[PDB]
Amino acid sequence: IHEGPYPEPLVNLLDVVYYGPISIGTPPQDFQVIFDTGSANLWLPSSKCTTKYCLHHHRYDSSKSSTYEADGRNFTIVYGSGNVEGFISKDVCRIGSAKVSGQPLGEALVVGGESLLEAPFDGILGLAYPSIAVDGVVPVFDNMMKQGLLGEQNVFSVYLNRDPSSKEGGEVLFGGIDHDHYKGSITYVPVTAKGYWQFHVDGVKSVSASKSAPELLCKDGCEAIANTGTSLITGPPEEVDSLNQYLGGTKTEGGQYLLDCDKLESLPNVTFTISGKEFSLRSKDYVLKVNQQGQTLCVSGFMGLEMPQPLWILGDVFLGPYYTIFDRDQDRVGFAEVA
Repeated sequence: IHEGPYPEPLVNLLDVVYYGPISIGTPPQDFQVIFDTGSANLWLPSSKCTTKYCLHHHRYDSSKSSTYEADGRNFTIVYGSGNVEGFISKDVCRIGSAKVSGQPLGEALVVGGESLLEAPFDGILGLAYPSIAVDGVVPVFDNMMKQGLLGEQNVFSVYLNRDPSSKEGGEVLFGGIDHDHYKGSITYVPVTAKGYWQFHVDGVKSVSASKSAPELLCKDGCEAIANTGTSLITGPPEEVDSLNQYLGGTKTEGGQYLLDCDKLESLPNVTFTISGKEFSLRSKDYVLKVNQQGQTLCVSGFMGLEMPQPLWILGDVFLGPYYTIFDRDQDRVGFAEVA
């Protein structure tokens, strides 16, 4: 869930964000969090919070934890329609069998309205670089590195299962790259700005069967991020307007576009070129069929989002067909075809 204010989108995809278990404190209190490469903060609902969001979620209670350490600096984070405010504490953070001691976390005293209200997760565990963390927070993965919990392979790898008939939603592997989730070879791209997992893209294109010219975007190259906490692909409004027009999409009304559910059958691939290799998304990958106000809507996986500097956010739509390696040893991002 990207930080910053922005328009309310038509469809709320919080239901389809990918999340997983962690525990905090001694003895462990359990939570579910988004593992979010688009942010660097860790936060959970506080037991001191009495907002509607907090009361419907699991809440961290410092007074039951023997490893809790006070801090109390205040923080704020904005997430479009919602914001999170509270204070920092420290405690043991358990991710699978790893034990991160002295991990800072935001105890959220207030959480944002209705946008975040339907979250099936309790909070967010950010996996980006420390430059985008709120003051007083060292990101979890940085602490894993500092404490030597990764056996000197300071990467993590992300596999997303989109098959809504499966049990598995995928995994995050800390300190490993699992070749049993990919085929072929990995294409690495260097990180261009250490904040987000941000890198250069060479071009974006689509070739329709029923159009006489291709759609060529990002023709001089562009910047992108790999963001596990965003469902859709977002890009500069004018480029995405153009792409969705090419595809036969109709805008309304949060930078999202709707496609005619009866005309999906010949939609073309949309191809991102990265480190000179083509990453081609199939319409079966990028069209989201959503039920909303008792309607059946075919939502384009590409939405417009105005950034301070223009940027493509390669969210779960992009990441699904790929196994992705986030490598802090070499400040690079790796992509391979998912197995």
